[PDB]
Amino acid sequence: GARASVLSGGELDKWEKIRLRPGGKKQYKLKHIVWASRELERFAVNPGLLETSEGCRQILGQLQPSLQTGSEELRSLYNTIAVLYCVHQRIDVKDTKEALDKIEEEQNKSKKKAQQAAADTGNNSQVSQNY
Ligand SMILES: CCCCCCCC(=O)OC[C@H](COP(=O)(O)OCC[N+](C)(C)C)OC(=O)CCCCCCC
Repeated sequence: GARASVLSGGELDKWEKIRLRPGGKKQYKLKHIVWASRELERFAVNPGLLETSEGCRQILGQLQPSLQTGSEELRSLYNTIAVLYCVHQRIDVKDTKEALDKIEEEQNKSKKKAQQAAADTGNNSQVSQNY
């Protein structure tokens, strides 16, 4: 029926190791995986995505633009969803601050690719018309 598997044996060890903040005094715990699970379903997002390398990539997409005007809750999410994500992408980090950059820089490339051809506005061009 319902199969639960967020962090396997290996992901578990690394998880407990990773910290929420760079200059904090506490590491990651299940409390963060569950807390985000109950908060996800609230945003019309099933908690099953937390155990999917693809889901995280999506969940972060909605929080990315939200970070601008997000609250304490919205922030904590991007943090957890960030670490858990890197774990599913065969990525290794020490804290959330680092993992976050890995997710931001990874997307920065997509922008350069989807914003390289549309950057030559200047002299008048040619085009048909019927006026
Ligand atoms: C009882 C109140 C319900 C009001 C109506 C439902 C609102 C809702 O679904 O909010 C989530 C939000 C996008 O929602 P909307 O902005 O209402 O979408 C409008 C357009 N349609 C309906 C076509 C999809 O997108 C987000 O998830 C952004 C918030 C960050 C959370 C990300 C997951 C952690």
